[PDB]
Amino acid sequence: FSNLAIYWGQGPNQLRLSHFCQETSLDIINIGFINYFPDMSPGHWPGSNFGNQCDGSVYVTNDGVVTKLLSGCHQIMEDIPICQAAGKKVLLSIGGAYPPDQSILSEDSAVAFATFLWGAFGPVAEGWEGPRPFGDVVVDGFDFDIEHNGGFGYATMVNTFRQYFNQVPERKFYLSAAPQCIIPDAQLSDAIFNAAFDFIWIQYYNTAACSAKSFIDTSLGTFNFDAWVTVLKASASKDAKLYVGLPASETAANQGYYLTPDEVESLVSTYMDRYPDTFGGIMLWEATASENNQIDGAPYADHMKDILLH
Ligand SMILES: CC(=O)Nc1nnc(S(N)(=O)=O)s1
Repeated sequence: FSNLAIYWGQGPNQLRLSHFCQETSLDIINIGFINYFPDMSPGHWPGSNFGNQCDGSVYVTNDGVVTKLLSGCHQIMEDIPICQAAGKKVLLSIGGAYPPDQSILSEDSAVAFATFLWGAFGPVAEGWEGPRPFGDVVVDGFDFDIEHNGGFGYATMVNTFRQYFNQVPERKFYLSAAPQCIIPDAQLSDAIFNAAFDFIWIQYYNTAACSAKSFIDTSLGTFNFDAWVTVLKASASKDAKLYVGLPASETAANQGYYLTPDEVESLVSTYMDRYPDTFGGIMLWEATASENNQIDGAPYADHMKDILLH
């Protein structure tokens, strides 16, 4: 079967992560966001935000400098294991919408960024004397939701993560990317060409030229999933599965990009049929919008899984 991914962490008044860990239909949950990068953040540690989650406390560096990395995410720490017990993959997402001034400035800081995240969030290692924001929890991988400021250093980060993954062959870890629909994508086409992602979720909303809506109304633009299949072929991500990223309600993205379940089926059955090896499934922005959009007594994400399984 194909997979259903969804982001969580940035939903206004979102329910805690375990609620979605309890939702059968979800296969992958991207937790957003590591939103502050080491080159420009306080203390030069990565920083995090998970909306209404965590108690507000932050770590400080060895020299007393206040960071933006949250240290009291009790609920998330408790909930991730529930997701993984139910068979789900939990990916920690890097970037997100806010703030808009974060980037990577050198290959060195790229390596060091991924090293830091691997130590903080990957396997517990005796040689690590740094922060463990989710304690003994080990995430299943990293998602690159780079929304601003170009594509420097993300390839190096992915390559560094892979190297670290390969030193733990008894466990599988995953790398993913969320480019927008226009090729080249200013943030992620470089990483996609130069480094290997397992999953790539194209955000099929907010860009008129190629949106999922233009599949339904072809006067709007041209849905370009075919082009994304072609562009993988020269890339180091040539074996990536491609997912159709969609808004989970009317108000989750810009006006006019939401599709009804029936509209999604028409798109998905066409493309699932056309690319049975490359089509990975659906990505949803995002969990709260899905949960609040109840259709026939079930949230949007459940109807998305129906379409993928039917
Ligand atoms: C993966 C993903 O979609 N990330 C997003 N970040 N901001 C979005 S928004 N508010 O412009 O619709 S979507």
